[PDB]
Formats: sequence, C-alpha cells, structure tokens
Amino acid sequence: LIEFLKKPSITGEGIDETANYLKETVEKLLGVKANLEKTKGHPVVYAEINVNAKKTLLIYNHYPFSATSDNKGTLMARLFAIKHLLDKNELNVNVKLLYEGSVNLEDYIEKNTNKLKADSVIMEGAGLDPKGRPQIVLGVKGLLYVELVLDYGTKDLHSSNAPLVRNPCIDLAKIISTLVDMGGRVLIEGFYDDVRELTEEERELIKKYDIDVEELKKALGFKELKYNEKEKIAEALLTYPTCNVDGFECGYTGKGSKTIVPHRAFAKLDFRLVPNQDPYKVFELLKKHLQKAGFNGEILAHGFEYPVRTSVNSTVVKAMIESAKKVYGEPQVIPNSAGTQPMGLFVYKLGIRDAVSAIIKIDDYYKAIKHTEEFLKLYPIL
Amino acid sequence: MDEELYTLIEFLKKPSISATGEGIDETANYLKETVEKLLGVKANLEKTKGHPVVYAEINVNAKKTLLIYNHYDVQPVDPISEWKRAPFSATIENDRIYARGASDNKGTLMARLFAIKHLLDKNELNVNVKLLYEGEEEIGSVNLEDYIEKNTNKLKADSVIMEGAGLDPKGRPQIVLGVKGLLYVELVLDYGTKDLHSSNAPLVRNPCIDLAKIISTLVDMGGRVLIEGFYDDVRELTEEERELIKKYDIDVEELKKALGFKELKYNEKEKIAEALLTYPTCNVDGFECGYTGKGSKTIVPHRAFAKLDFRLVPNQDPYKVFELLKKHLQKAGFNGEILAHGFEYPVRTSVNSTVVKAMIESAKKVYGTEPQVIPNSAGTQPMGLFVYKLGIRDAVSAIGAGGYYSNAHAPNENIKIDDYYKAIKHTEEFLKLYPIL
Ligand SMILES: [Zn+2]
Repeated sequence: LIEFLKKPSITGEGIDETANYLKETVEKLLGVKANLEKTKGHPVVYAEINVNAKKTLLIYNHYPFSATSDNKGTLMARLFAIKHLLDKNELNVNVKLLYEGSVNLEDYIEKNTNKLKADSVIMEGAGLDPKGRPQIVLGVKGLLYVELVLDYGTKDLHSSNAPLVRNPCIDLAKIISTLVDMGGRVLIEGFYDDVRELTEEERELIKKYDIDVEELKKALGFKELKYNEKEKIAEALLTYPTCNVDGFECGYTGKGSKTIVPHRAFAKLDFRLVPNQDPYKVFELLKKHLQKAGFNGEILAHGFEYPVRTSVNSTVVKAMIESAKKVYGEPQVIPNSAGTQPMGLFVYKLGIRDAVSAIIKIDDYYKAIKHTEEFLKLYPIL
Repeated sequence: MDEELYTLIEFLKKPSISATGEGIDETANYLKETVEKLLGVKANLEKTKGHPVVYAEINVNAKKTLLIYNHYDVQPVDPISEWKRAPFSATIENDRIYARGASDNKGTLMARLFAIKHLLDKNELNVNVKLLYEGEEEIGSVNLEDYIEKNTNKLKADSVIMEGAGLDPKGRPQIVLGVKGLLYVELVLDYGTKDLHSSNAPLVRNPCIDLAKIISTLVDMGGRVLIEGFYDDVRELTEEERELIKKYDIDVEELKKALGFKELKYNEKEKIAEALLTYPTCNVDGFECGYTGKGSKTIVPHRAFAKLDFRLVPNQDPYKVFELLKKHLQKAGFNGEILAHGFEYPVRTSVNSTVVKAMIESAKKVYGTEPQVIPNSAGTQPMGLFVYKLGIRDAVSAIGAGGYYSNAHAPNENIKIDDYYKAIKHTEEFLKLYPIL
C-alpha cells in the first residue's frame, strides 16, 4: 500500500507507471494473469479469478505523494483480502477486477459486456464517515450537465444603445427563471412524471438516516438551510431531483464601472436525477421547454448518467451490512448518495442487478481488508 | 508643424486614465501650465476629494461670460494588443493623429484653447471666459458636484458649453442640447462563506437563480421598465423636440453594421431615433456567479452579483429612481447589498438660446453644411450640474475635433488633423458671434 501510495498517477502525468505496476502487482498477490487493455479513453486494468463458484462478483476501483483517499488505499485493501482467501482455499466466489461527467468510459464497457458479466458489482468503496461507523451507499443520483449560450452580435456595445437591441444577460436570466419556482421545484413539463415513489424499505432507511443538523449546517457554511428537521433534510438531500445553476457569466464584472450591452452570455446547469428519470429524456424535455420559452441560442450537454437504487434485501447488500457489523462493531445505510457516479453503467450496460458502493488511518485500511474478507466469505453462503 | 499641432501631440502623449489614476496628476499640472503659457492668465489646480480640477478666468470686461467645460482624463486602453500603434504615441499617419483621447476629449479641449489664444492675440475676444477642466468625466464625475457646490459664485456665467460633439457619419457638425441621466447600481447576494457541492442543492437557496429572478422582475420582454413609478416623472416631448427627432438623420443599415448585432429592435429610421434619444432604460452591464471557464464544475455558488445602469430622461431624478428601485427590490424579496454611484440628472435646453444660435451659425460657416441638432445625446455627461446646480439654463454641447471615424471608447482612437484645425476655427467663429447676438 505504501508503494502504491507513493507512486503518482494524476493531467495524465505519470499514469502508466501505476498501471504497469498494478498490472505487475495483481499477478504477484493473486497469482492470476492481469490484463492491461487499451481504450479510446485511458487504459483499463482487468483481471479474472475463477474458483468455479456459483456466484460471480465484479469489483470496481480507479488507480502530498510522500504517503507519510481516492482509492489510494481502498484498492489495496480489497486486494489483500482476496489474496488472503486464495491462500486458504476458502474463496467461494468468482471475482472480476476492473480498475479505471465521465463522458468516456462507457465506450469500453459496451464492447466488453460478455467479459464483464457478474451477479453483483461493488463500486469504488465508501469511507468511514464522521461517526466512524461503516457507511453503505446503495446507489447514486443520475446527472445531466448543460451549458446555455446566447450570442447576439460580434462585440459589446456601449449601454447608451440599449434601447435599440436585446440584452442577452436579461434574456438568459429570464430563461433560467422559468426553469424552477421560488422553492426550487422544477417547472419543466414532464420532469417529475418518471420519478417513482420510494419503496417501504427505502423510506425506512431515510427515516433511520442519522444526520446532526447543527453539524451539517456548520460544515456547509450557509447562513440558512431550507429545512431544519433531520427527517426533512435526509429526504430532500437523497430523494429530490434538482435543477441547479453552477455558473452564469455575462458582461463586465470587474472593479469600477464599464457601461455596456454585452453580446454574449452563458450559464451552466446540472440536474441531479432520481429513479426512474432518464437523462436523455430529461434533456429532451428541457429542449421542448426552452423552445416554448423563446430560447434563441446554443445548447450543449454532457455527462449523461442514470440514477441507481439497488435493493437492500438483495444478498450482496445483506452480506455488506452483516459483515461490517462484525469488523467495525451500526452501519449507516442509505438508498443512494446525494452525488453521482457511473454506477449506472454497470447496472444498465452489463445488466448487473445488484450494485453496492461500500467497503487515511492505518487502522482503517486493515479494517477495510477484514471487512472485505468477511464479505467475500458471507456472500457465497447467503 | 505649428504650435497648435505640436502642443496637441505633447498633450496626447501624456496618459491620464482616470479609471486607474495613471498620469492624472501630471496631466493636470501640464494643463495648468499650458493654459498659463498660451493665454497669459493665472490658472489654478483646485483640489477635490479625488482628481484635481484646472480652473482659469480670462476677463476682458465684457458684458457676457462663458463657462467652458472639458475633461483631461481619458478611457483605459486595454487590451493593448488590439492597438496598432501605442495608445499614447500620438503617431501621425494618413494626416491623422492616433492616440487615446484624440477625440474624447483632448483634441477638442486644446482646439478651444488655441481659438481663445488667437482672439486674445488680436484683441478680438469680447466675452469673458471661465475654464473648468475635470479629470473624472470617464468615471462619472464622482467628485465634481462637491467642488461646484462650494464655488457657485466663482463659476457664475451667462452660458456654458459642455465637452463638445464630433462630426456625424455624413461629416456634418453636431449640436447637442442635453443628455440622458444616469444611475449605476450593483446588486450583491452572499449566502454563505464558501461554494458547496451541487449535490447539496436541495438543502439551500442558490444565489444565481435568486438574483436572475430579481433582475427578471425589473423589465418585461420588450425592455419596458416594470419598477413602479419609473415613468411617472417622464414628461412628453415638446413640439420642437419632436421635430428635431424627425430630422435626425440615421442610415439604418450603416448603423446596424457598425453595432455588429445580428438584429435590431427597429428598422425605421425615425423609430430608431426616437428609441435612442427618448427612451429611459434599465440595462444589465454584468452578471457574475459561480464557476466560469472550460469544462464542468458542479457547485452551488455562495455569491452572485449584477451591475445595472439606468439611462434617464426629463424629469426623472436619479436619487428618486434609486428609491423606487429599492422599494421594488423589497417587494421582490431581495436579500442582499445594494451599491449605487454616478447619479446624473437628465437635461434638455432650448434651441433658441443665443449660445445655441451662435453655435449653429458658426458651425454652418466653418463646415459649409447644415449642422445636425438633437435635443439630447443617447449618452451621459455632467451637464445636469451646470444647468441645475449652477443654474445656467443656456447650455449646449458642440464643437468637436473628432468625428464618426474617430473610434472613441475603442482601440486606435484618432482624429483627422484637418478636423482639429476646423475645430479651432469653429470655436473662433463661435466666440466672435456669441457676444454680438
Ligand atoms: Zn468625454
């Protein structure tokens, strides 16, 4: 881990060193041949461990620097566990290893669907959380990123000409204002039609979800939150889709005053999606809305990602919960994160029904190793 | 090269960007010294809360007194890369002088000075002249009123001429009988100490959207201002004023190409003239919030701000409009800071004053074409202070070393050397004629 931690692999600098090293390391520890696959994006490290087991599992990870947590240790911890089970011959599950708005990546998976078949899949991993209790996230919100651009002429005009032209700042401001109401509810027609109610189990988890409001509010730094009750906060943070403005720039915004009609304006939007919303469908709904709103400019989109919620009752989740309790001594389980990851690629392109994202202090790493071990042993028998 | 041209070049080589303050004090001192040299009277650097004012009186015991206003400060020159010649080289090429400030407003300032000199040298000056050169015109003349209010008796005059006006696209001299008023405003929202991961969006208000919603309430889609009471003080045009607008000569296609916008709101020339000269505005100069630049960064920004300028027409009071705006922002649930500056009054004066008449007739004699007379400029100038605070009703903006070709407020600003000489000439004829009418 220290050797893996020391090597840097950022801008695309010094990456091949870790890729070849990792390709060299998976073999030494597990004894199985490790493949390094070229791609339009960045190369992918792939390895397969077959114990002729009933169930097959997919493991997913991604490969100041003196080393004295972005998979800086989560990757190594899971590896030594499988190594520890291989030596004892107690391993009873097939394991495929895949090491990586995520615009690319999907291209690799689509051309290797048969190779990557598995009953369940485990994502990059989950941290220890503020409480120190093991945190298990059962999914992610989807994503749609959009940029809107208005360009009404070749140059800014002196503002004295304002009576003669349209101003793109006010135009784009008005467009943006039609997207949501005062309380943040999205006004795009059909936006909520695909949002499904929560299951009873999903509702139970949100109720059980323990957030300290005062600590959350303090850590955010905003003068005021829309909600004060912890139940309400959990519900909104994890269940509500959004239409958020990440950016808006137009005209002169430096010190003093330069009086003009700008010729160009743009704004960046991100939509957090929940099941069963489709980013491509939402994108179309947005375009229809913009047209009715008189939008006269350019639309650019990227980072289309699908939302995911994997049943807590599924054997892979049961295995993750019961194993954590044994090693950590209660695990905080949530139906999905507020954020977004390419979990949806493994559910809808590989058709892998059950996906979980769980399992730096030195004591945390060793725990992650044991937590991995206990899961790999309990999953086959569940 | 005669003294008229040489001195102008010398003047133009001195930077005097009021926005940064670069060269302001040197220029004011040179100008003071130059006034004394050329006219042989005492000139004074007078202090203000900001950049200094150059003042001088040329008394010839005449019955009439003229107050002449100009400004020695110039616009910034960034980006320097777009300039073919250094902004302050005052390079001569193609019988033109290339420098920031050539048109707005040093050429016109210096022409007038040399006209006065010529008349003095011939004992032909029959009007007392008071000179008032400020250094903050390009930054809204912030500290000019305070100076004027303490020197009202000293600045007494029967008439006033403002910074002046260049030749129109057809090359005809322009006579301008007023200005639109002005109110700069900055709105700021700050909801937290730092940007948040947009994944938190359901928990908080977003300042970008809130501010976008606020500015959206200010105007309808056509640009009409929705602030309650905004138009109440706006008075109808006089018959003469309506007449002048009808005569205002606009090449619509040449104008459209000059501006460079894909579309204009109007196609008829009279409608453009009306909108440009008669409509008050609520314009957004800027809106900044959250992440800008290449690629995607996902956040809830904690801060958003916008900059607005309101162009005003008679009888709107900028201080009143500010109050109306504030009442409006209350109702719209505005929750942030409001900062204002550059309060300027709109102005319109009579075409029938002798100073205007003297200006029309002199322009006609010197340029040999029909002067174009408009009731006010689309832009702003501190004419309001002279008319309302000093009580000088007879005010006009005319005489100009520059023209349509001049690229004022733009790179490669320049004036034709021949236009500089005609400007001196226009001023001479104006000064000979004003006292006899
Ligand atoms: Zn000027």
